[PDB]
Amino acid sequence: VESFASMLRHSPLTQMGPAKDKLVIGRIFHIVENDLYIDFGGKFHCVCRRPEVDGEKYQKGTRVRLRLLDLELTSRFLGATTDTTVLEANAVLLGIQE
Amino acid sequence: STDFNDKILNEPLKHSDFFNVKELFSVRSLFDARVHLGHKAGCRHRFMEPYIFGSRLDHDIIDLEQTATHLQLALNFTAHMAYRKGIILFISRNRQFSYLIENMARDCGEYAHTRYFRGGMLTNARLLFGPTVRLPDLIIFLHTLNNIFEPHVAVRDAAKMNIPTVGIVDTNCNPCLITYPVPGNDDSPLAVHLYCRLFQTAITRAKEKRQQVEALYRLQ
Amino acid sequence: AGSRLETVGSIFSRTRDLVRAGVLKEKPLWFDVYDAFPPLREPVFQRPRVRYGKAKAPIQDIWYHEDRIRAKFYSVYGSGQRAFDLFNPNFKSTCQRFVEKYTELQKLGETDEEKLFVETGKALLAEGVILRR
Amino acid sequence: TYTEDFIKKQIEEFNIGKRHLANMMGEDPETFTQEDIDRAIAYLFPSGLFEKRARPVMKHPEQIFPRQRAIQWGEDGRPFHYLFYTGKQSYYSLMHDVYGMLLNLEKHGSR
Amino acid sequence: NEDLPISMENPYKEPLKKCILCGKH
Amino acid sequence: ERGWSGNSWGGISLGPPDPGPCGETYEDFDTRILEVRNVFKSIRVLVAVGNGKGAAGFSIGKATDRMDAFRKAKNRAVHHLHYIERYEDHTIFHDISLRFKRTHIKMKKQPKGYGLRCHRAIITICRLIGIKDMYAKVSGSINMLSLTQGLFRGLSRQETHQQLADKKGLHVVEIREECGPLPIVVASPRGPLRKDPEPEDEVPDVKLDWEDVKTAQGMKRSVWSNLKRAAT
Amino acid sequence: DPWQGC
Ligand code: FES
Ligand SMILES: [Mg+2]
Ligand SMILES: [Mg+2]
Repeated sequence: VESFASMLRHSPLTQMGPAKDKLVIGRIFHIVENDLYIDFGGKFHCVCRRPEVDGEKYQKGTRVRLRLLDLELTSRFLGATTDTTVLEANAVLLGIQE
Repeated sequence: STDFNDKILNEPLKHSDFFNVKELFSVRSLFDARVHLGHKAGCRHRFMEPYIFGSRLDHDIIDLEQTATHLQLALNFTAHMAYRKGIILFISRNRQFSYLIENMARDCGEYAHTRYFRGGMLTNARLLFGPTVRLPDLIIFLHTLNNIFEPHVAVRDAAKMNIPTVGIVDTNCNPCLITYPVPGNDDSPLAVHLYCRLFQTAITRAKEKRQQVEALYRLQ
Repeated sequence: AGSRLETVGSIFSRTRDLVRAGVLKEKPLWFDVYDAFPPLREPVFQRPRVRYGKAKAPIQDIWYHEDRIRAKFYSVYGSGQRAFDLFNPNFKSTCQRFVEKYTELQKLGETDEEKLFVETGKALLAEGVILRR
Repeated sequence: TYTEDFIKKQIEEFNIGKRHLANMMGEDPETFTQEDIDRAIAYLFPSGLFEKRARPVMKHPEQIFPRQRAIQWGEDGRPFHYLFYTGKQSYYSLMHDVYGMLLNLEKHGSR
Repeated sequence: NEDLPISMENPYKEPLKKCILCGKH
Repeated sequence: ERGWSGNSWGGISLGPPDPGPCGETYEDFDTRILEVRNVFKSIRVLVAVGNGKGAAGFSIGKATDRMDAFRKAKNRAVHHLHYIERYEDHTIFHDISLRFKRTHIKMKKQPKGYGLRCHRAIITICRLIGIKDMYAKVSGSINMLSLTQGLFRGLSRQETHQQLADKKGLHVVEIREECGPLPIVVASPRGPLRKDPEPEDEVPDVKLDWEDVKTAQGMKRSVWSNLKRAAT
Repeated sequence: DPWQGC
């Protein structure tokens, strides 16, 4: 039987290391006008804008290339004991995955 | 009625896992559903620290070995309450999962409340529903926090009304007043779908088991 | 009805005490189930506290040996132009292949960080992966 | 307040009165209708009061008494509708249906 | 069990950048 | 019958609580007025209820009319009942020293027949709870609401002998002078027994109260202590 | 609002 420690050790997300400036493959799962919600295997999805070039190709189920900046966007504000989370990841949409 | 009680309502309480909820999930399944992913170290709640395996690059990881035991207890309790024909109410203010939770509650023949929670629904149910209304016997929180990252008022209200609660508690949640907390990821759709699947399956199996037991008892 | 003091004891203790005291005529439907299969912790209200002074959370940072290797890789060859596919549970990055080869040589050879690094790079080029410093 | 027994007695009284009115007017009780009731009551109890409600009227008791008090749970106490505890089961059920249809369509003068 | 995490300083930390004149008189 | 004084509302019985909307009857519960105050007009009442078998509560009621305030306070009190643990159903399990806001309460467990030698409000609450033998001293600000809150908090946070036995995994053995050297085991752990004895603390680091020691040594000289009083 | 109606 494989223990949770082994699973965490051999997990691709763990293998990735720091998330800054890492190329990942995400999948579009929801669209709102020109807004694409993309899941790349992390805890949160990332919300990107439909590119002005070949924008029709970006449809639900589409595979896209992303450059991660932060897995979860949080920040501590003045007079707060806990971070405020926007419940979203930060990523840059590069293009379609051929 | 003594024989009825002793053979139907008391017999299931003598077995460790009467409804076989241990086979509904494994640590591998919870890992695949990303149940171990928590929030940043900055959003951590103190009372959730004993459930946290560690912080991987400032991201909290939930200990799935503990999630397994807590989920086993919660599922066993939910199955036993569904066996006794108790009213089960799911609650969640995450709008991304409202439709799924209402569909699941409709499917398992239980109740859902995914909308705005009006003050006094539980502590003043008698005025808002009627003098003879029956309150839930168990409340399951798939999300314990409201849209302001403050605890759902139903947690404290159900504690006041002496109603047991099951609850999916993320690393930023407060598990003190949830009777059966289950540490786990409450954001990713895979995890929430897994939780809904497990609870629906447990309730359905418990109800079928109750009907089977009653039929057998009537026959013999 | 029972006691509405949610901050005194738990629902189990309150219900049990009221039942013994004769206030409640009958046990609620959930009481027997709770008694037979109790939770790991009794659900008692506790007020969260802010830590001060030298008190620190006992949550450790998750680190592994190979992380060190990974760091050097990400600092020398940079992030691989290949994209991560985190959906595949058995995905192998270029960095992961480098780490595996490094550990293999280390277990079949001596322990010199720079020598292992250069030999591993030479090998990975031998299998035929591009590695632009 | 009108108990259900009271309403039941009103229904049976109304049916007996319907057959009596059919007897008086010479019509066949089996096919005797509410419009016939209205016409017959207008003839037998003529009234020129301008207020339409003020005239004598013979309605089915459900039309008269407020019967919106429908029970939402059975004898065991379990509510019938899975959205009962929201307090607006009808409105939220309708919203749920509309949202489901919108999901399906996404997967695929008058006022 | 060998798969548990081990204690170490953060290896993913960039060593502090040296000013252009570091080591020069 | 009168209350603590001829013209005082405190101590007066209000009768049983009304049958609650829940459908329960509370004929075995008794109610006592602890305070009536004019709010500037309306009336604020602090009342306590109890069945004499460990279940007791208190509540505040505010209303323009005094009787409405009584009813509100009583009905709300019956739905916020504490359960108080009693040693042999006559006294508390151990000495309890507490401070609620600026009020201090020192309560001492006492043998049978000792009586309730306590603040009059404490006597009323103890009679409602069912405690028959206790000593109590109130210090600091004598504020009735703070007194009631602190009393109920301290009485609800007492550790029984069984709880101590389970915590320490050891027999709780009681020694009585009237019973000689006979050891009376009052509680045994439900789980296994530890085989290692408790550390024989040569001198415990306990926080002693100067008044108690002064009384023990005979240096207390109050003309007001140990005065003959009516049975309580 | 991506979840309009919930
Ligand atoms: S680091 Fe300051 S001169 Fe070198
Ligand atoms: Mg969350
Ligand atoms: Mg006088």
